[PDB]
Amino acid sequence: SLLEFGKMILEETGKLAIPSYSSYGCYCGGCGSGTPKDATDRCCFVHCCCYGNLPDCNPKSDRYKYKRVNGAIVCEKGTSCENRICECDKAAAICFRQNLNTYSGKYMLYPDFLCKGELKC
Repeated sequence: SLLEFGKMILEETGKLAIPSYSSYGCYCGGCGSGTPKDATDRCCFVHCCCYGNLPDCNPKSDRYKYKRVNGAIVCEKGTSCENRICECDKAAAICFRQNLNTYSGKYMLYPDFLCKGELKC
């Protein structure tokens, strides 16, 4: 669920999802189109695509279980959808962490009209 995803993000980056990633670039929190602005925005694009591979799952509301094996994120066994949603979220959280060094405030609250493009999953 997006509540867990938010908690996973906070644990990984030290940043609150809802400021930091809910209105970043063209794909973070409310994604539609254009070319990802930077690495962090690309993490969100791939994340939107990952959810897209799961048409009959409900990522925003289905809760999965995960544990931290001192540092590592380990998705615990649930339904097929829960397992796959968890892997999508885990990847996004790791991607965010790997690209914290280029996170840029100038991309927060990025205007829709500047998202011009076509990028297929």
